[PDB]
Amino acid sequence: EESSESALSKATKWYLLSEIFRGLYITLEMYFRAPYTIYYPFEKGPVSPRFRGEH
Amino acid sequence: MSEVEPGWHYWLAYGTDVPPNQLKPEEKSVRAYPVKKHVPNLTYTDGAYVPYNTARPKCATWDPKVTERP
Ligand SMILES: CCCCCCCCCCCC(=O)OC[C@H](COP(=O)(O)OCC[N+](C)(C)C)OC(=O)CCCCCCCCCCC
Repeated sequence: EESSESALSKATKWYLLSEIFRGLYITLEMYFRAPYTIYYPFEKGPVSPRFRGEH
Repeated sequence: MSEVEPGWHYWLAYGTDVPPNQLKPEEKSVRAYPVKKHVPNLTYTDGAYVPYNTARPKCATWDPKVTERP
């Protein structure tokens, strides 16, 4: 008896998948962003002057 | 990837803003020995590097020598 959202308000979010559909939309945002992928071996990742490699 | 010459190989890795063909002579490498063509990694081919021991055996055997009874 001490819930702010009425019974109908909670049922609509529950039955209509309010958070899942929001979760889907945010994923779809990343579909229109530039991927981080680089193309090895045609490109290399950054290196630092302190890099420890071949003796 | 190993075909990339070592001088440029550092430039392709975003470690330097000065390409190796734009170096000032005070910074380059000056060698007393010839610098032949670049050679990549040679695995899976008969030119593969073979390790070996650079040191002679620590014990030297005796050379057979005979002098007869006086
Ligand atoms: C008249 C209205 C008609 C509505 C018809 C549609 C109803 C659908 C189901 C609603 C109930 C529900 O999803 O329920 C959630 C159920 C059971 O939850 P529970 O055990 O009660 O726990 C909740 C307890 N609460 C009440 C305290 C919160 O589990 C789930 O998370 C199911 C996840 C389903 C994911 C499917 C993804 C598909 C995506 C499709 C588009 C890309």
